[PDB]
Order: sequence, then C-alpha cells, then structure tokens
Amino acid sequence: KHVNYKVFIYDHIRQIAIPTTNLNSQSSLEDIIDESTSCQSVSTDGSIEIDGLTLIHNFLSESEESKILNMIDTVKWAKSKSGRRKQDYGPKVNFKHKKVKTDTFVGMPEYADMLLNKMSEYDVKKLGNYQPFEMCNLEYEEVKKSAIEMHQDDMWIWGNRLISINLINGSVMTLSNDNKSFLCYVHMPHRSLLCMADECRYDWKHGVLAHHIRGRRIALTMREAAKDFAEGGELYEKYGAELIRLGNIRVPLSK
Ligand SMILES: [Cl-]
Ligand SMILES: [Cl-]
Ligand SMILES: [Mn+2]
Repeated sequence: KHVNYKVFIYDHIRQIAIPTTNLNSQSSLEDIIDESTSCQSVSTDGSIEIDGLTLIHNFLSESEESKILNMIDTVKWAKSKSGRRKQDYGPKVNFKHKKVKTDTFVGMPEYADMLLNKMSEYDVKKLGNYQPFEMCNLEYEEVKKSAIEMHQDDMWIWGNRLISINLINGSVMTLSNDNKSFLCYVHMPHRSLLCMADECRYDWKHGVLAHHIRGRRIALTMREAAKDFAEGGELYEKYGAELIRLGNIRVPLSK
C-alpha cells in the first residue's frame, strides 16, 4: 500500500488506534493479529480515535451463524471483481447517472431481522434505527486471491453506517487517510461486526488485502438509507419510499 504512511493498530478494548513502527504497508495477517494483542499494553501517546469505528467481537453465536450461512449457500453466488463472488439483495444503481432500478430487488434476506434487532440491542443510537437499502454477501477465498481495493462506498444511495459481518473466518480491514497519511489495520475476528460511519465513512478509505484472507470468508454487508432517499428527503417520493417498502419485505430462505 503506502510506505510513507504512519501505521496504527486498533485496540478493541480501548477503542483507540495505537501507533506502531513494527507494522508496515506489507505487514502479514499474523503480525497484525499479534500486534492487536500487544497494542493493549502500550501508552496513549500518539494514539488516535477514528470516529464511527465500532467493532463488536462475538456479534453472532455459532448457532446463529449456522442458520444464516446455510440460507446463504443455498442461494446462488454471482461473479464479481477482485476474486470476489457476490449475493446482492439491493437495488440496481448507476452511481454516475443517478439511476435506480427496482426490477431485481424483491426484498431483504429473512436473517436480516435478527441481525438488525441484535445491532439495536448493543446500541440503539449507534446501530439502531437501520433501514436496509442493500444487503450484499461477499465471498473471499485465499486460493482465488480475493480482495477489495481501498475504497469509499458511494454516498448518494448508501448512508452513513456500513455494516460488515465476518463469517466462516476473520480478516483485517486496512483503513487509509491519504490526506493525513495515516494507515490503520482493524482485525475483525470470526463472528464479529464492524460499523464504519462518520470519520471512518467519509474521511477514511476501507479495503481488505489478499494476504489478510485465510480460507473462505463471507462478508455480510449491509447499507442504510441515505437521508436524501429517506422520508423528508428529495428522492423519497421518486425512489426511497418503494425502496423502504421492498426492504421491509423478507425473502423466504429457510425452505
Ligand atoms: Cl462459501
Ligand atoms: Cl466492503
Ligand atoms: Mn466498502
């Protein structure tokens, strides 16, 4: 990635990013996981907080994951870029031409209610009051060298909060503040949830590197209504209200 950047590591316990010179642009997953444990004993000097980075360890039980995954695998997996394969329960959108098509959007997966309810329980303010606009499951495999390029998700139809859930196996999220020249690594463990919002959503860029992917990982990705497409917004009548109605619909996957 970027050699000149200052590398940081995330302490889940302290909810801060701690500066590390033992970690680098090409650092291995194992090194980042060990630093995640060894950053918990370091001073707060030079430490930074990325607002909107919320990592919940153990969001889903083995039992809860088993039900969601069996429903996911029965559904077909589509081709995608960068070694990824995808299942998209969302509208078809041309971000450049601001066009939304609801032809392929039938609703949201039946497991959605459980995930949304649990997010509200942990924090109603932080993860509650979420209306699903897109729920996309992404397949990453070490053999296929799957990865996602450093990026900021579109902010026109997708809202402040972006949710990624690590299924089957965990990974590391690399976050880049190009202007501030800061690189941070967030280790998302198995059955964990990440919400990227606020500074993380707009100021920082998010990507999953190939060397940080082991075995097969499925990202259950969720997106929320942009305020413009929501009630009290310009596009609600043209596009948002239908999208809320379709998102309220649940596709039966059990079966
Ligand atoms: Cl799979
Ligand atoms: Cl992503
Ligand atoms: Mn993204």
